[PDB]
Amino acid sequence: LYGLVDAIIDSQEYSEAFGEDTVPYERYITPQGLALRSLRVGTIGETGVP
Amino acid sequence: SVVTKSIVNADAEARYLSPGELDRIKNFVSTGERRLRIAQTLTENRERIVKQAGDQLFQKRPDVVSPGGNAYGEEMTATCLRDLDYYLRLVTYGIVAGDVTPIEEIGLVGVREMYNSLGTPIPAVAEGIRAMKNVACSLLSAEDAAEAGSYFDFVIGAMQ
Amino acid sequence: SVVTKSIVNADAEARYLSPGELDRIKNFVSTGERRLRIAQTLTENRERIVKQAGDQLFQKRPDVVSPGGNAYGEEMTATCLRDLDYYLRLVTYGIVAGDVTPIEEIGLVGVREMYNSLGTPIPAVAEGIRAMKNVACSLLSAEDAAEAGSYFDFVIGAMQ
Amino acid sequence: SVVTKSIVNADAEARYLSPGELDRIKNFVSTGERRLRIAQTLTENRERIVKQAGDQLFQKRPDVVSPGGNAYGEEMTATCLRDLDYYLRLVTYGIVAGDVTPIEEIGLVGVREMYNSLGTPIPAVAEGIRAMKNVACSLLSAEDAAEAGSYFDFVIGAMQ
Amino acid sequence: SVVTKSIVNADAEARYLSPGELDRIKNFVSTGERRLRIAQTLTENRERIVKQAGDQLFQKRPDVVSPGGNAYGEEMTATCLRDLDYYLRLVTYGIVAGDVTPIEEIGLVGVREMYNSLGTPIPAVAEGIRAMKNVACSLLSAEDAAEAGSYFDFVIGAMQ
Amino acid sequence: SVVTKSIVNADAEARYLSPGELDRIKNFVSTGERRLRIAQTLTENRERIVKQAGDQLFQKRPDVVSPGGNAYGEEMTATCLRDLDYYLRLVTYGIVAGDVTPIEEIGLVGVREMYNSLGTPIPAVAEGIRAMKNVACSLLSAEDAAEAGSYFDFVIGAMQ
Amino acid sequence: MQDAITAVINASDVQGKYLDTAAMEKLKAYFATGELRVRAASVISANAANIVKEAVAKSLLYSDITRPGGNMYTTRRYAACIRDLDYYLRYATYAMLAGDPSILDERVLNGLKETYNSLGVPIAATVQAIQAMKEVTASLVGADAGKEMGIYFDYICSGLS
Amino acid sequence: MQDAITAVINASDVQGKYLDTAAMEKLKAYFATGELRVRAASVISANAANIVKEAVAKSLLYSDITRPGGNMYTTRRYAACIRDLDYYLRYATYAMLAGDPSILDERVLNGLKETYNSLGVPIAATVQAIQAMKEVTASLVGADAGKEMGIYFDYICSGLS
Amino acid sequence: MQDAITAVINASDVQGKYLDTAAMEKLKAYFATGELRVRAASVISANAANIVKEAVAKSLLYSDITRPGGNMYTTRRYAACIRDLDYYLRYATYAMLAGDPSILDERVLNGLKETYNSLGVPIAATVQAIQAMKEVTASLVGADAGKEMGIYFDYICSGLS
Amino acid sequence: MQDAITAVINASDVQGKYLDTAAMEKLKAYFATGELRVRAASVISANAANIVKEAVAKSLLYSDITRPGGNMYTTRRYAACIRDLDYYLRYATYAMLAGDPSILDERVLNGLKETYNSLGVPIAATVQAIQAMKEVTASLVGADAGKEMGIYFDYICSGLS
Amino acid sequence: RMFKITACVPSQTRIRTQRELQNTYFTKLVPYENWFREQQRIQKMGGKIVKVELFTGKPGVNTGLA
Amino acid sequence: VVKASGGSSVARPQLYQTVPVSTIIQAEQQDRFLNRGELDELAVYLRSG
Amino acid sequence: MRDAVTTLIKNYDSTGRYLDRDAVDRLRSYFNSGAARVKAAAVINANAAAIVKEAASALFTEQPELIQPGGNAYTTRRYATCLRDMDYYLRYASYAIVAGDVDVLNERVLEGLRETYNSLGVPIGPTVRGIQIMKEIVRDRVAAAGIEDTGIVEQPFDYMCRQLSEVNI
Ligand SMILES: *[C@H](C)[C@H]1/C(=C/c2[nH]c(/C=C3N=C(/C=C4\NC(=O)C(CC)=C4C)C(C)=C\3CCC(=O)O)c(CCC(=O)O)c2C)NC(=O)[C@@H]1C
Ligand SMILES: *[C@H](C)[C@H]1/C(=C/c2[nH]c(/C=C3N=C(/C=C4\NC(=O)C(CC)=C4C)C(C)=C\3CCC(=O)O)c(CCC(=O)O)c2C)NC(=O)[C@@H]1C
Ligand SMILES: *[C@H](C)[C@H]1/C(=C/c2[nH]c(/C=C3N=C(/C=C4\NC(=O)C(CC)=C4C)C(C)=C\3CCC(=O)O)c(CCC(=O)O)c2C)NC(=O)[C@@H]1C
Ligand SMILES: *[C@H](C)[C@H]1/C(=C/c2[nH]c(/C=C3N=C(/C=C4\NC(=O)C(CC)=C4C)C(C)=C\3CCC(=O)O)c(CCC(=O)O)c2C)NC(=O)[C@@H]1C
Ligand SMILES: *[C@H](C)[C@H]1/C(=C/c2[nH]c(/C=C3N=C(/C=C4\NC(=O)C(CC)=C4C)C(C)=C\3CCC(=O)O)c(CCC(=O)O)c2C)NC(=O)[C@@H]1C
Ligand SMILES: *[C@H](C)[C@H]1/C(=C/c2[nH]c(/C=C3N=C(/C=C4\NC(=O)C(CC)=C4C)C(C)=C\3CCC(=O)O)c(CCC(=O)O)c2C)NC(=O)[C@@H]1C
Repeated sequence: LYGLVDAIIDSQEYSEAFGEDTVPYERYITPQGLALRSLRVGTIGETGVP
Repeated sequence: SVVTKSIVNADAEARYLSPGELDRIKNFVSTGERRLRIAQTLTENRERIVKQAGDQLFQKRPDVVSPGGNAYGEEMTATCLRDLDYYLRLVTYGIVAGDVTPIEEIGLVGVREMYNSLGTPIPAVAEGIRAMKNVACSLLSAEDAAEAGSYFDFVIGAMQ
Repeated sequence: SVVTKSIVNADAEARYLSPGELDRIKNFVSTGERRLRIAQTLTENRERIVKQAGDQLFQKRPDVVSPGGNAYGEEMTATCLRDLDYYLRLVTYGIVAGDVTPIEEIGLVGVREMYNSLGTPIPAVAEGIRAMKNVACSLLSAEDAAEAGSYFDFVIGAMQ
Repeated sequence: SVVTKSIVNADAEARYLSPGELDRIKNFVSTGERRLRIAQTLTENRERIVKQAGDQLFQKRPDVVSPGGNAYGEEMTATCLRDLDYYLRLVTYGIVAGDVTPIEEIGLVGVREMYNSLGTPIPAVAEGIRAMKNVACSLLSAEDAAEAGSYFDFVIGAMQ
Repeated sequence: SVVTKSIVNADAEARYLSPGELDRIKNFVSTGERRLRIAQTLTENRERIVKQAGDQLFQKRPDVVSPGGNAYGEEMTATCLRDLDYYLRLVTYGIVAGDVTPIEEIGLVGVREMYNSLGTPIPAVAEGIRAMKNVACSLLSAEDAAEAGSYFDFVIGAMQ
Repeated sequence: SVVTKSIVNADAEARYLSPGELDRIKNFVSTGERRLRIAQTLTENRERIVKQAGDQLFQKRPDVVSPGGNAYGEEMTATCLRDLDYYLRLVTYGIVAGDVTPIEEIGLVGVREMYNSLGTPIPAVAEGIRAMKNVACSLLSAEDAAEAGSYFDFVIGAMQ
Repeated sequence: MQDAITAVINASDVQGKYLDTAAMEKLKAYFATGELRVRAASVISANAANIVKEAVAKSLLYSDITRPGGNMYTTRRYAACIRDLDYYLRYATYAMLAGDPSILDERVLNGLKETYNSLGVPIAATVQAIQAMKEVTASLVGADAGKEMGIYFDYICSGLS
Repeated sequence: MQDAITAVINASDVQGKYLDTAAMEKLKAYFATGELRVRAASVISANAANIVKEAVAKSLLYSDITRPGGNMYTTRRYAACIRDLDYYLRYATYAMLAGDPSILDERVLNGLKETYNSLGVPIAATVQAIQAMKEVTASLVGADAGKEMGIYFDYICSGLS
Repeated sequence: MQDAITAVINASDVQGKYLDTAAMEKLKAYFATGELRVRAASVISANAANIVKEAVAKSLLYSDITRPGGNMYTTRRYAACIRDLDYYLRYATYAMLAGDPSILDERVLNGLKETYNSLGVPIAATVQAIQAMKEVTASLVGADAGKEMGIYFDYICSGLS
Repeated sequence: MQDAITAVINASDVQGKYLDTAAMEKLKAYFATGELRVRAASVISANAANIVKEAVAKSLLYSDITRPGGNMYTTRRYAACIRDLDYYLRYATYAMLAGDPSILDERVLNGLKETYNSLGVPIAATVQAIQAMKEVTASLVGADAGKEMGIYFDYICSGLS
Repeated sequence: RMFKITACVPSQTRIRTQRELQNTYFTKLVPYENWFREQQRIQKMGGKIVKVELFTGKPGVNTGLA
Repeated sequence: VVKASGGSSVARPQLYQTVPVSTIIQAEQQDRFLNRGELDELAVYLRSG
Repeated sequence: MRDAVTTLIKNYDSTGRYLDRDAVDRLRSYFNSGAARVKAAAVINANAAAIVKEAASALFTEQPELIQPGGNAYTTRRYATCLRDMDYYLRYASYAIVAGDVDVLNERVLEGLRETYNSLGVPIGPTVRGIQIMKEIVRDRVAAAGIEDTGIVEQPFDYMCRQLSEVNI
């Protein structure tokens, strides 16, 4: 775990996004995570048919 | 347990169990007989331990049994004694395991959150467990009481 | 030492030493006499162990002393025996300490890298240390040798 | 291929293949006929290359063919010669592809782990490929041999 | 329930509920208040019903409660009474549901297997439920008793 | 297609394609050029075919485009003509294929369901397709038109 | 399936307690709702085809779903989609009668999301379509039972999501 | 991303044998088509913005999609749509250079249907716009390359549908 | 992550009972076998690389699996396979120390079959190799401890198969 | 499914060697215990019902498992639980007769955790019951057969764990 | 052993509004193990640390230094 | 691009039949403890051997 | 299950396009080569047994380990099943040569093949080599029969080999 954690946090992507001053934040989601959030009644709105 | 804590550290470091950790497990499996004997005495005397320690808790902290206190009334006092019984059961588990992690997993993690929600005063509960330690020390031999007292001490320290 | 490792680990969590770690250092204190005795007898036989185990290493692996082997020439054979002696010195340090922290820091971290730069075969070193383990076990008392074998096992496991 | 290596490094930056990369592919496809000839010659002479290079490797590093080495006996020695054949084949694939990508993915990734877990001296493997490079220089024209030598050099570079 | 029975059958036929079945559930909802009243009186007098009917069961078949019978001794005879209490509770569930469905799930499936393996005589169990049916008939009005009689009858028929 | 029908039947047999089946598809690929020409005449003249078939539909069945009808309106009549266009496109697919299964896959499996949902007279749709057949037969020669009529008439038969 | 009666009795059965007076109040409420529910079920039963027709018109038709390559294109797939919408209507009406969404969970929702994602069915269009069915059904069966049908329609939407 | 050359050498490697003369024939064929492939890639790269501009104008602009509620309405969504058209063009060009649809399968089409169906993107319209890009690209690179760029564009459309 | 001691106390905890005398007997059994378990664990630690090497030689080398086209053929695949065998042996050793295959459940077998089926790894060949590792381990640690290691290797095989 | 003879023959067959003397010794041991195995199997067949009765009474009965909501509460669940104990006894008898655990792995342990985890069946309680069955069976069949049947009961216990 | 160093890291010119003073001048505590990564970051910045010190009293112990 | 079919679980076909397996196999498939006569048939084989 | 004609129709239908001149050109190519494809499939069907026998013997001489006791074809039970797999490949490949499209191979042969072989223990690499050996034998036979373009006959076998093989990039 310690090696994997340092690999992730030392990765070029952690420095490119989140830098070394920023708390990490959710930058991407898989499409079935967007399915859960965004297609419940109340969040779908008009998304899906004209 | 000692075995599970050693495995957890080794697992998180991708390491066949180190010789020192193996030695710790060796000592623990040998002392097993004494561990189980100590647990047997404590569970056999659980009624006496809880009763005497509960008297001590109420005597040392009258406010908990005074009106406006958490354990006011027979039923509330009964639940307080049941909590003391729970913690004794956890201490017996910890003694057998040789590690405090069974106590931590069951009843010690988030204890501040739970008791703060219930309205119970955490330091007063710690007083009760301290009283249980005194009663158990009287019921145990000196060599036994030192080991069992350490588990009581962790409980009161985490719940301090 | 075990105490030093335990204190550092507790410092990281900002916790006073837990009951289990207190027990571990208590046992280290208790077994100190046996630790010093084991170190003294192995130190008495330090030259004998290294030399005869080196003979066993060469006997098992003829390629070590064959042309193209790193230990070619009397001077290089001396260097190989010296490496065996270095690890025995570290093992006695570790037995005294009760912890592998000395063994790790002095002579195990980066052993693959150092020997790769030198051209030495680490697997051949592993066989040599295995021979040292058997020789030291024979010279050491059988009950004590069981504990010492675990630390030799750690060294050979790290080699790869 | 040089095509996929260009595409991959451009895909990373999310660009259409830049004019320099397109020019590189243009040159590679134009000289593909020469590349196929070079691989044809090495393929035709593969038996001689492996035999001569194997003899040279064993002569320079007799320890591997001595007892206690990876290749002792005709069974193990035959498998070592087959591995040398493998790497010749991968070099032919590399010449035709125009990049080290076939070499890398098929047989340079995890070489340390595989051969270490087989009990084989990786520096000796590197020298074996060096011997094959010399034999290939004999069997190729000077301008062609320089290009094929690059792929042999990449194999030895990852090996050692 | 009547609702579940209709919906299960119609779902298997892939058909919106037939007009007659819709009328059937309409009648069930009108009759529901009477069903709830019947359950209310039986559950309010549950202690009377179980106690006196259990006395009748043991009186009618003393061999069952004699030494060597399944309900031999204070503990076992108490559990037999508890089984009678269980079946009264299930009968109240059936009365409210308006169909045997709840009783034919919670009990009455594999009762032969459970009891026959348990050692008990299932005809004797049936006699006990018959006694409960008689007591319930005394506690119920004539038309109300007929429906509750139907559910008790289903239980005893399953027992036989 | 003829080829897929032959392959499917042969595969169900679990025997290689029969010589007779092979000769049948030899005929199919021989007449492919004629099939492609017939398809291209219909495709290139699709605009005129649809418009004249629309005139015949909206005069032979004036009710459907009258007020209250399915096609009443500047846009509703446009969608109806699009449907005629859809079926002409399917017919060209079938003419190329030599079988009606492309037509039947893309339409005519559930046309009754779809049009019953959309509240359309499927006899009127059938008469529209018959108008398409009449218009197309005059854009083809008599020998060719007989082939086209087969694919225009399977559609109408399915429309009923 | 558990209807409201079966759910109440099974909840009591798990504890081991006879039907309590509070549980009796739950059952009495279901019996009170029984008439309006049965009436609404008959309304949907006769007007089922019209509900699907109106909903497919309101949402699904004349969109990218029915244009070539849109998944509802082809008469086979248009027939399949109206079949699925009638599945939802039938099971939603079952749920209105029973009073509990366990029919939806058991017979519809479990596994449907995986099959739909495997077949490529657009899931947003399905949710919009069944919400359109809710609007039509509210009109036909009236607001009071339209309140009720909405609970189960929303259950299906959430399960598919 | 397997190209023609990487695929040929991989197949020979799986069999284990050195490169055969027949494999050399296949490799020679790909080398022969290298000139048209590289030339077309250069043309596409230079004119990429214009390819997409013409395709958007031909198919998507001044329709319902680009008008309120159409999924290309919001400025965010318009920019995202043109970015997606750039995706398809770029990876089709990669595929043409490689001579292999593996890059399309591996990076472009994997879960594309699921992402689009989750976002609410009309997949029918995306197919039509990719066809418009196919026609514009065919004009720009000529019949030689347009035939091949056609097969890779149609690969995308078949998967996306 | 339950060892035998933790499992015994956890069952007692769920029931809400202080440790029973029968539970004490089970704990005594674990403590009784502890010495042989620890000794075998240290032996496996010393011979960890050799156990895997011997198992690969005994079951996988000079076979279809490692010859070209066999899924262990390429060097990256060989390194991956021995890494997995190392993983199996390490978690089997953890399981022997703990006395419980729960670690194998949580840390190895909770998704392993799906990953192997997806990757294309031959389950039967891996099972052969794990069985060979059982034989080698039994020889190295002694037969008495070999029976204990055998049950955990069998647990891996049952879950993987 | 493999009996000990099948396993021995197949191992020899893969190696290609004729049946070696060590293999003969393994087979001879199986044949020698044949009378004991058959005798014990008949004892199991006669006393199987009471073996289950005693084991359930020993551990599962008068416990939280039989309390309401305890997962052997319902009469359905009780009947099924005693059936499953019958299954374990029956397949343990098969495993003893064959002399190899392959019956257990092929038929009993290739769906056991899936079924029990899906149903919610408490694995710990089943393990206690099977251990109790082992003790009762050992008493009825004697020590020699108690050892043999015991290893197969242990196989099922560890597999369930 | 953690080494504390003060570095006037060369201006990255990455600040528009925002703020760059904190990045421009840095006083930090760096583990000796992680000091190599810190030096690499200083190379990217372009400015060497003006002052470098180590908290631990002695630089090297061959054994049990930890 | 060739999508799979469910999941591959190791399948063990029976290379050959023997009397032990055959008797046990039929008993298992008819869900009955090895019938006394069939048990005696296996015992004939086992007393032999 | 799609022929070349059915495949072109399927693509165009999904896109809603009347068959244009490009579609007609590719359809014409299939129709023109259809006669040669029929002759080639007839050759394979006529010599189907002989091709299987020759390919099997060549494969086992190339890879003796299969026939040895360790291999999967060792006993005659597996030898029969292995020959049947060779027959499967030739039969479906002849179907694919008639069809002119490898969708037949994809849908009925290759899908699930790796799962089945991993579960049964069948080695995939030798099977790929056996398919290749069939490819060379078949190409020789059709070339002798007079089919000038053997690209039609080799490509289905090549597709089977590529899908059945791993990546080995
Ligand atoms: C014309 C001859 C008759 C007629 C038809 C009519 N149809 C519609 C609407 C639709 N028709 C279809 C048909 C198809 N979908 C397919 O995939 C195929 C096969 C490729 C076919 C034939 C569809 C999907 C619709 C819905 C709208 C859409 O396309 O999205 C209408 C309009 C109906 C309305 O009120 O909405 C009409 C009028 N009407 C006539 O009068 C003729 C007899
Ligand atoms: C006017 C100040 C300048 C200008 C603009 C111009 N715009 C277009 C075409 C389009 N503009 C949009 C813009 C939006 N879509 C949105 O959703 C929003 C936010 C709500 C905006 C601002 C779009 C989508 C189009 C495409 C056409 C369409 O709407 O379908 C044009 C026409 C360009 C053409 O060639 O088609 C013009 C001329 N032109 C000027 O000279 C001004 C500087
Ligand atoms: C030769 C230069 C050295 C050497 C080698 C040696 N190799 C083996 C056995 C194997 N080698 C491999 C290697 C590869 N597999 C690959 O796919 C590739 C790239 C395409 C490579 C390089 C493998 C897989 C094996 C074993 C299995 C097999 O059948 O191939 C051995 C035998 C090991 C043993 O103990 O059995 C040896 C000895 N030996 C030397 O002395 C040289 C320095
Ligand atoms: C070895 C006996 C057999 C074999 C295996 C093989 N495995 C992989 C790759 C992976 N293996 C795993 C397995 C695990 N992940 C875990 O977390 C655990 C528990 C600790 C296990 C066992 C995983 C996740 C991978 C994926 C990594 C990846 O990206 O590959 C390969 C590599 C496949 C490849 O193409 O690179 C192989 C070859 N192969 C054999 O031939 C043996 C029979
Ligand atoms: C009484 C009329 C007869 C009788 C019964 C008897 N039963 C038991 C023990 C048990 N009975 C049950 C029954 C049920 N469990 C259920 O879930 C349900 C449905 C809700 C029923 C009816 C169970 C589970 C037990 C086991 C103990 C337990 O409850 O955990 C006994 C005791 C048996 C023993 O010796 O162990 C008896 C005696 N006995 C009679 O004589 C009557 C004819
Ligand atoms: C008894 C010790 C514990 C227990 C068991 C329990 N089991 C079930 C149901 C099933 N059990 C199985 C298991 C098997 N099926 C087999 O064919 C074999 C041999 C090859 C086994 C071991 C299966 C498949 C089921 C479900 C299907 C069925 O009902 O038969 C239940 C029922 C759960 C339910 O309500 O659906 C129970 C209760 N219960 C306990 O409390 C014990 C700890």
